[PDB]
Amino acid sequence: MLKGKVAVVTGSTSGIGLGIATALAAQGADIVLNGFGDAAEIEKVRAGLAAQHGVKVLYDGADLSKGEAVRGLVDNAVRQMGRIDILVNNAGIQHTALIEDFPTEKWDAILALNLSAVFHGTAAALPHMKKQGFGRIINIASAHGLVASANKSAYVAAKHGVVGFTKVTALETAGQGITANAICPGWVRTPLVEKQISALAEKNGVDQETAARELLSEKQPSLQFVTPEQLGGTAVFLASDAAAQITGTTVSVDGGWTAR
Amino acid sequence: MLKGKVAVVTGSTSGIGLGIATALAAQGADIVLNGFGDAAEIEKVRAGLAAQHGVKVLYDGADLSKGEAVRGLVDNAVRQMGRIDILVNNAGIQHTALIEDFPTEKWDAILALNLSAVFHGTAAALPHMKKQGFGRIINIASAHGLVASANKSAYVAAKHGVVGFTKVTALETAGQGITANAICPGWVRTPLVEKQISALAEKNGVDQETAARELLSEKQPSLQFVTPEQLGGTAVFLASDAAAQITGTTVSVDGGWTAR
Amino acid sequence: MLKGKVAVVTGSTSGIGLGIATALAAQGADIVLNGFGDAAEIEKVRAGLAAQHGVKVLYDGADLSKGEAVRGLVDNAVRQMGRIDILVNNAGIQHTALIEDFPTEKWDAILALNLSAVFHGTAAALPHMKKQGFGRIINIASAHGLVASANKSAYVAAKHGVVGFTKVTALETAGQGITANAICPGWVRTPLVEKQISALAEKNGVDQETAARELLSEKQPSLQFVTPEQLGGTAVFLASDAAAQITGTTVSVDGGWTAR
Amino acid sequence: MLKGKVAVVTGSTSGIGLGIATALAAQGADIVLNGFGDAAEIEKVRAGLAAQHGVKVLYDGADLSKGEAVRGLVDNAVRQMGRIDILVNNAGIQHTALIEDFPTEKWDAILALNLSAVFHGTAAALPHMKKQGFGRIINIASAHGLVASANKSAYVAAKHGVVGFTKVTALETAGQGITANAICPGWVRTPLVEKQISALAEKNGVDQETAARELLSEKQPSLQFVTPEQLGGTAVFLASDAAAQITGTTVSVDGGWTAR
Ligand SMILES: C[As](C)(=O)[O-]
Ligand SMILES: C[As](C)(=O)[O-]
Ligand SMILES: C[As](C)(=O)[O-]
Ligand SMILES: C[As](C)(=O)[O-]
Ligand SMILES: [Mg+2]
Ligand SMILES: [Mg+2]
Ligand SMILES: [Mg+2]
Ligand SMILES: [Mg+2]
Repeated sequence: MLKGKVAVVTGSTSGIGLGIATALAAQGADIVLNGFGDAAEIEKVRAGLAAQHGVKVLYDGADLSKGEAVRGLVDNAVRQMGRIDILVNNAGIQHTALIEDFPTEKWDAILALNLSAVFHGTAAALPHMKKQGFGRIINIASAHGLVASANKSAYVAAKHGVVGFTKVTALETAGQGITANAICPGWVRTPLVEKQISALAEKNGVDQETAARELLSEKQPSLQFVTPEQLGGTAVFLASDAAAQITGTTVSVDGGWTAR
Repeated sequence: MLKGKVAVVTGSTSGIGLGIATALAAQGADIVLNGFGDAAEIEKVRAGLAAQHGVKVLYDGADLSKGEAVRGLVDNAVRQMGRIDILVNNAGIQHTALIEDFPTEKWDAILALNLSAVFHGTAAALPHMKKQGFGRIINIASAHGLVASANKSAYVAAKHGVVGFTKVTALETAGQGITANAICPGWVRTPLVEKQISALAEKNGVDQETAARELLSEKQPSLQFVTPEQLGGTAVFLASDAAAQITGTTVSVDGGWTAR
Repeated sequence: MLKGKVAVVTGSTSGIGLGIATALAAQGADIVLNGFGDAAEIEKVRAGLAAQHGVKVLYDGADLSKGEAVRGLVDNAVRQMGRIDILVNNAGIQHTALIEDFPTEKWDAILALNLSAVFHGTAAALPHMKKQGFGRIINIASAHGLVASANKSAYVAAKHGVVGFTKVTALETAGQGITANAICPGWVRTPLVEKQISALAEKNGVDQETAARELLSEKQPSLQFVTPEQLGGTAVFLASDAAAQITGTTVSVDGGWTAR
Repeated sequence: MLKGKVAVVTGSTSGIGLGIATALAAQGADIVLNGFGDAAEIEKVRAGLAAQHGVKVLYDGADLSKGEAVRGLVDNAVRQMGRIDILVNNAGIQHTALIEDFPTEKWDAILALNLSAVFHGTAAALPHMKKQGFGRIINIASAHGLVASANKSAYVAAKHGVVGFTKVTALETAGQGITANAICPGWVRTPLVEKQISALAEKNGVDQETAARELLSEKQPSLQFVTPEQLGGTAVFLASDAAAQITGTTVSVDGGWTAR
């Protein structure tokens, strides 16, 4: 369990982020949610999580594209919750295009959220973790933080950056009760992905599930999607005492993506 | 939990292997112990484990250096336990010497036990796991399956082979409800390592714990040993449904060894 | 040889960059130099290289911290030289400090030059290379693009980013006569490093060379520095026809740094 | 150049090994050929090579599956050639089958030749290289020493072991004027692969070259084969002084195989 601990999860108002925040809450950890979205809908999620798991749940709409904002998200978390035991840097954005066609504005935005945001968040939380003698920095990178795909230069670059940053984080905190690791997910069945499937479903005129496997065939050997619940359970493990000596490494949850 | 599941662990009469069998048994899984040791003490361990966790526990002293013996271990486990959901290939041995001074006999022995045993055990288990629709093969490799250390050629080569063998195993079973991963431990405080600490403590004229940190300094940033309880906890995570899509990968538990 | 080909090397007015530019010029390749420095001194280097190797050598002081400037460097190279066969993205900057003490301004500058500069340069050259059916993008990353060191988060993050970006570059150009690889250097004996040695030379009161080995002991097993000439010879190899099917990978020149 | 140097290449009577021995011989190095084949044709190759490059060329048909035979190859090479500056461990064999269907005999044979041979050869060569103050051990591994493919367990495991063994070799020799690296080839158009292309071309009813691209599509992004001339060129680079500080690493020549 994680009773008495505080977890801050960026981009957790939905999808993967929400899956991890939910997994941590179920372990008895207080949660600070974050990300853009509908204020009303967001409150519903927050209150729903708080009630369902009997833990304190807050929401900070801090803009992760801004360094001061990310650092502020962490400070206020400590001010409201009293400490920050776990920091899950999850927020991510993407864009597909050949390198020579890749918009500089897109490249900069992707680096800012997927990479720089991890630095600012980590920089803000480290002092508190070193003081308390306990810390768990869980960066959600990607299979693309280990290998590449054509047309995703900025994302691949940013994610690799995260893995490298995770390693440094671990070395600077080694032995202080703090660990830093990066979960590298393969395909996850997001709403936009679902529309990508339906785009192939009506492209080949096959049922959704067949299209699903079609979409996974190229990169994911298992032909099965990774779920937010599994990624939550992975974050839960890394935050456990059994993962005390697991630091500066990656945990690939990709159905065999990086094995071949 | 793992209630209703059968886990076989090679080299589990003590240390790492024992820690793993215990963590699994603690989750409700029936256990099959194995490994060379003292018959009297082995029975005490076997009986104690069964009584402690209220699960069926057997012991098979099959000689892991013998291919047919490894397969026999698996075969008999199925016959006596009813199935084999989890296979933890843990047994290993080492020898230190320059390549040119490495006895061919030692080279052959390390490869047979540290690598070939994983193949024979995996081969015998796969038909059952594929038929059951469930399987978790967990190979206890080492940080030396990812990086190298001078004077440990046979061990590094064998462990590297284990990581590779693990990846193939995953690809051949992808999607069939079976996963295969390799846990890569760093320094563990075994009884033989303890003697190493004492020897160093004497040579340097410092306390046992100062020597421990000193011994760990070159390879393990944390300056803390990995424990059999931690590795057991890691195996428990990998055998869980949360790790259903974690396959063909490595999970480093090395206090930062491989981060730098 | 590389007669008739054009090479653009960023940050080549001195050190590693100049070593590579010199190595390429010696192969008969026209060169476009770049980087900040003394205008007069720079001209001396340019004219000296041109005369010594009988090839056309130009100098473009374009500021690599600016995206439009990097792209301009490449365009003008093509305008003046007639094409761009080889692009060596070398320019790098660093800063040592704990993550929580790392200045955002420093983090941003490091990412901008060491990572973003590679993207802009590559984006500008790709159209020309795809048109001509020949290309060699040689990114000078670092051992830190593969592993980490404490207190160098931004550099480690940027370099890892470069390796990931190099992989994408390769995949988007695979089979088009273009390859993209990243040379990952270990310790190189730079002027600032020389002062780091002399700082240890007078710190332990030992001769320079002893201090040199002292400085290399922790990360570089060979206890020998990598030279700009060796890095030049490595770039030369990757640009050769024999390296036609070497793409999307790294070439570690680190005296065993990443082997352990 | 490599004039005055002696290079021994296992499995060099044809294909990759031959391409490597030829590139080395082309640089002025004396050569020692080896490998099973037709005596008559082997002599034609041996004699031709010596005449073509004006260097001494011998042939030793030592059975690489025998440990003492491998060491004998090295021993005799020194006695007849005067020394051994370069050792290229190239010989290899394969077999495809599911793990549970993999013959133990095949598993043992692949490990003996693909992995143990590298150990025996390295062990016999090291004493001479350390005494000479010069040495270049080049192990021809494979992309399968870094990643995996289904149904190739023994090959992947053995090649992975070779990469690991290469790293240890480098660390044990670091600084002594000796380097040890592993070249990791992707698809090469061997005579047996040619038959594979024809078979596929027939089954798909397409021309030989269309089938070639089709066969390469799954693993090699470039859709182009790696050549023995390229691998020879790669070996020549690694044996050069420019690669003096390249040690304990892998050089992937796989058309992008390992980038994704
Ligand atoms: C494979 As990706 C999840 O990080 O979109
Ligand atoms: C570093 As170990 C526990 O594999 O000897
Ligand atoms: C090891 As570094 C050269 O890239 O300063
Ligand atoms: C992929 As290969 C040339 O090692 O068979
Ligand atoms: Mg609203
Ligand atoms: Mg007894
Ligand atoms: Mg001036
Ligand atoms: Mg004949």
